[PDB]
Amino acid sequence: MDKLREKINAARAETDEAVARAEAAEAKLKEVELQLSLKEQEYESLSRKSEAAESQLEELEEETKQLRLKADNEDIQKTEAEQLSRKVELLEEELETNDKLLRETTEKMRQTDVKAEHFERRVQSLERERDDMEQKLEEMTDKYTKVKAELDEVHQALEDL
Amino acid sequence: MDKLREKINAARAETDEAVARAEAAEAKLKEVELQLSLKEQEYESLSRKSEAAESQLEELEEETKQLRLKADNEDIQKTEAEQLSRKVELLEEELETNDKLLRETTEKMRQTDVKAEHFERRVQSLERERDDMEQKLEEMTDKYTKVKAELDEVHQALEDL
Amino acid sequence: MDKLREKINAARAETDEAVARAEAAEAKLKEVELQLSLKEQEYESLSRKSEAAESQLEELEEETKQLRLKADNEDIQKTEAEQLSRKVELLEEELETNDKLLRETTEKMRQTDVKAEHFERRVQSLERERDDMEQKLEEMTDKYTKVKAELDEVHQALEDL
Amino acid sequence: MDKLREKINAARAETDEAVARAEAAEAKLKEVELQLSLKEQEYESLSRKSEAAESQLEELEEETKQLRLKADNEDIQKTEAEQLSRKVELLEEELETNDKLLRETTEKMRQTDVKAEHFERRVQSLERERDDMEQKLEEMTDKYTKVKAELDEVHQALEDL
Repeated sequence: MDKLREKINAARAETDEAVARAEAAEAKLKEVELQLSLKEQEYESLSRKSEAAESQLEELEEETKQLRLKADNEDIQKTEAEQLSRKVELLEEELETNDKLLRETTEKMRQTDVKAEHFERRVQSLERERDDMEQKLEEMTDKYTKVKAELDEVHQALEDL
Repeated sequence: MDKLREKINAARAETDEAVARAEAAEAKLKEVELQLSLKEQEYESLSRKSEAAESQLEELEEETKQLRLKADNEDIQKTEAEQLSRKVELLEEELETNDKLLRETTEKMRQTDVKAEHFERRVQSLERERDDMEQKLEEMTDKYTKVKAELDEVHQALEDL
Repeated sequence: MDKLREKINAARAETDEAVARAEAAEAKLKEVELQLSLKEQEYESLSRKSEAAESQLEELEEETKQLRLKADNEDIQKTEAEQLSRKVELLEEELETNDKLLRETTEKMRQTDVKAEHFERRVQSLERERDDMEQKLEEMTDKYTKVKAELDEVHQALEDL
Repeated sequence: MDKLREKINAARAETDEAVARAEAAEAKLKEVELQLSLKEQEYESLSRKSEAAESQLEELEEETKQLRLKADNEDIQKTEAEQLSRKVELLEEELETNDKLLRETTEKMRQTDVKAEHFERRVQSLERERDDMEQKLEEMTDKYTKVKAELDEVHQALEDL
């Protein structure tokens, strides 16, 4: 009849609509499942890359601390070398001054030694001359005493006549 | 009745099967959509983290290079500092030796000056004594000559008797 | 005297004889005349009687002839009467037979009329019942056709499921 | 003498007169005697004739009475025959009328029989048709009940769907 055929058409329409819904939903489900699996694989790859990167970061931080210590030591040594160069210059100036002073003092000592030697040679010559003239004076005094006594005796002799 | 009831049963079963499959597919599609959204969010967060890690890696690598620049020169700088320190110690030893030599030279100069003053005073005394001896010798010689001449004149006069 | 007396005696005797004979003859003549007269009278009377007898004889003879005319026909007339009486009795018997046949025919006609009325009433009742059955059969056939068509339409619609 | 002769003449005259009387009387007597004898013979003949005539009269009277009886019987029979002829005519008329009536009644009975036979044949045909349609109505009623129950069951089945 009319109503029975209409109900049958409605039943077939409901069934076909459900089948179309199922087909579309299954297609979209397949697509999203493939997308989810691919995104999980990408996340795993990126996580392994991040682990490697963090390991490299730790290693680089350790190396950086070591190099910081060594570079600070190098800078300390460089400052020390600069100050030692300046100190070398100062000490060389002081040594030049003191060496000039030492040479001047040595020359003055040599001059004083020459003066002392001159005076000592004068002493020796004066002593020689003094001894010689002292002996000569003794001789002449004896001779004069003798001849004066003789002359007085001769005068006393000629006085009586 | 007969195959009419069989037909309505089979049609109802097919319709219910289609509806159930559609509902299950739609529910699973919603679930996988939600899971994919969450996975995308966490993957984006991990990507941001990995980018930050890479930036830190590059910064640390550049710092490591800049620090190696001085860390490699640490030892050569230490050698240069040791050379300059040895030069400084040599200059200091030379200064101390010069100080000692200057002290010794000054001491010897003072001693020689005292010796020269002593010898000069001795020269003065000896010159005074020598002049005194010479004057006395001249006087004694003159007196001896006078007395001898008088005696000889007397003796000569006696011959003409 | 003598022969005179004889003569007178003889003459007287002859005369007396003649007279006596004459008287006797006359007396006998008178007697025979009277007898003849009486005989004539009685003969005339007898003649009258005989004439009357002859007249009566002729009358009776004529009457006898006239009566014989019918007396001879008596027997033939009786035969004719018997024939007519037999015809009458035959007609009477035919009338009685016709009366009996008419009674029987009327009785049978009444019986047949009653039979015909009975059959006519039976025809009326049977026609009423037949029309009732026909109407009911038409109605039942129409309703069966309607229900069968509806069932077939339903079953046809079920095939297109 | 004169007187004697006169007496003799008178005697002879008397004798002759007596003789003449006797002769005449005897002649007349003979005649009348012959007449009387002849009349007696005639009377005897006529008397015998009269006796014969009276005998014939008696015989004729007896015959006449017999013929009277027979002729009266003949006349009675003739009247009877005439009346029987009239009665024959009357009875023939009555028989003709009654025979016409009998034939009319027989024809009416035949017509009534034809009518009754017509009605009886109608009865038989109507009974045949009634039985046929009654069986057909039973069949159709059963079929309609069955198909109506089936249709109601199908409606109840499709109602639940």
